[PDB]
Amino acid sequence: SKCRKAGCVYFGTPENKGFCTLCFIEYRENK
Amino acid sequence: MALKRIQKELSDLQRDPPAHCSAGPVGDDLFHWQATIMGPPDSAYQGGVFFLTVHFPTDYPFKPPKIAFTTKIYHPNINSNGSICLDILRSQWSPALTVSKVLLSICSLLCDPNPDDPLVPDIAQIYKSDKEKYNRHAREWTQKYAM
Amino acid sequence: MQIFVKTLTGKTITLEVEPSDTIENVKAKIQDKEGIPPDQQRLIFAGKQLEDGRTLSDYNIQKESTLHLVLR
Ligand SMILES: [Zn+2]
Repeated sequence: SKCRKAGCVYFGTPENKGFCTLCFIEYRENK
Repeated sequence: MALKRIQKELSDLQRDPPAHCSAGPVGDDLFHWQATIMGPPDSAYQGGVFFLTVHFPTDYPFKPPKIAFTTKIYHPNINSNGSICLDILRSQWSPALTVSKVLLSICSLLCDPNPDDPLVPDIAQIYKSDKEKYNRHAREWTQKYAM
Repeated sequence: MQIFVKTLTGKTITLEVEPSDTIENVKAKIQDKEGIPPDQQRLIFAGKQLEDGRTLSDYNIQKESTLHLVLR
């Protein structure tokens, strides 16, 4: 369940649309 | 076959973690692992934590894992490239040994350096000729790099 | 859910946690059990140093998982 971001070592979560927590916030702010 | 072995070892480290060493995968890839050695009490590397990198050969456990230090260390047997001069990682390897077992031996190596098989002879020369200047230099190297 | 925290002394502490808990949450939780102020804790999991501000779900810390704890 690795985070969707190419070069990311952290694990994601379905509730974060597959992103690890900080990539999600990176996604939501960019989004 | 190796995928099973690696998994088995990983289950064990969840069942009985060796107190000062921790190992596990980088991302979801089981073939590349990252591991740490807590600095041994009563050794010059005390308190410091030391990050390593372990890659399993596809024909594991028959060929030994390739283990390097990512953290810098003043040790006669560990060079600037983080290479570890240990015989159980070269010729004395046996598929009966695990990563748990090796990590402890690397820890023992910090405890009792091999002065007659020196990757960095400069440092080994100090460990014979000036035991305390070694203990002095290793401590700085633990504090700047491992704290 | 349940986890294990293993210090260098040998003793293993058992902790009740959730996947969405942060490191600050965890370092505070061991203060409740043992009494080690959060600033003096160093937590590791399976080869990776945990960074305050990230959750357990990031590091894939699940049930029965074990965190090593260095006493700074
Ligand atoms: Zn990510």
